[PDB]
Amino acid sequence: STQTLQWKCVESRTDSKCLHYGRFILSPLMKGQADTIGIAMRRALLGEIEGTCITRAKSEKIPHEYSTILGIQESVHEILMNLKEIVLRSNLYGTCEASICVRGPRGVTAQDIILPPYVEIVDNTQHIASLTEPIDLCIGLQLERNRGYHIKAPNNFQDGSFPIDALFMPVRNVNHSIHSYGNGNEKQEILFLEIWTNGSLTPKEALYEASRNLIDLLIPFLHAE
Amino acid sequence: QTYVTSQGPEKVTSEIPHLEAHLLRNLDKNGIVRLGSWVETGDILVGKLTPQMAKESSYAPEDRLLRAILGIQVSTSKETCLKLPIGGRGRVIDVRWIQKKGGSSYNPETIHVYISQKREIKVGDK
Repeated sequence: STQTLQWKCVESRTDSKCLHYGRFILSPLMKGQADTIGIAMRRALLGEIEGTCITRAKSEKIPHEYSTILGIQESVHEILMNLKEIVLRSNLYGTCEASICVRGPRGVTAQDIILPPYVEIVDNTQHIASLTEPIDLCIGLQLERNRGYHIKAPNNFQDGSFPIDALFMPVRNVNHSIHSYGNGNEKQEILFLEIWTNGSLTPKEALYEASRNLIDLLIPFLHAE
Repeated sequence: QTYVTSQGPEKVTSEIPHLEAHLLRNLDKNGIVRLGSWVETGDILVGKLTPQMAKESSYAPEDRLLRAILGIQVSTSKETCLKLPIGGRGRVIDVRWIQKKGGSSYNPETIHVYISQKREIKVGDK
């Protein structure tokens, strides 16, 4: 009889290519609903959305992880560490392959990656390698889409296939607040949400996926048995 | 290290009689594991065929029964190798092989193997 539930986006800043922020508001929520919505949405956003990333890097003519290469200022382990931060997008479950074959004194960035048709990078200037002298540099990579943090074994040696324990975190941070509405006798409350993502997704999409994963999870009970 | 016994100066080799080949998968042709191998616990790093006595008389009757009933051959070389202890897993980052140079004509060779390990922070750390 009094008002209807409304939700809207009140702010969205693009601080950088791989960092996006978004604040949202909900309208006349009666008691108890706001806390449940806020806590469920925070948990879902922190641990339900899935984001693809590089999981295994294969290099040519390299003995081990802690080795040096002529003409490269960055050690191999440094290259793995720098390679873990590359952000990617996809929507299909399954592992894929990728490669990077670059010449010598260039300076290698994230735009030098070669990607399958359905995978694209979001930032295009993330430093991944620095080159000084002319040496042909060829590295193969594997891309995977999982949920949450996963740790992999060092198996599948080949010449060298170093597995990077990539973190599947598309949402950097989440916050919420439950204010008061002062609706006379009836106690209403205003709920504010706040999402920081890393550019793999965007607000109003991470929120969508996080709501849908939750409504996935709550569902078995509706069926009888 | 290696020593000069009565029979022989503990010859270094890449193969050991009646030793599991899986335990020698990372062993190089010279006899020392090469770089990059993900050596686990119980894996041989350096294996030297110490010349064992031809002591069939000293061999236990159980050993003789095992070698005769199952056809296991009788060898005169002791099982001498640098087996990795419990834990200590990792990736070989450096190998060193040296010998002796002095008045003695025999050169006991000493081998150093450097096994690194990237250890995270887990329950029980301080």
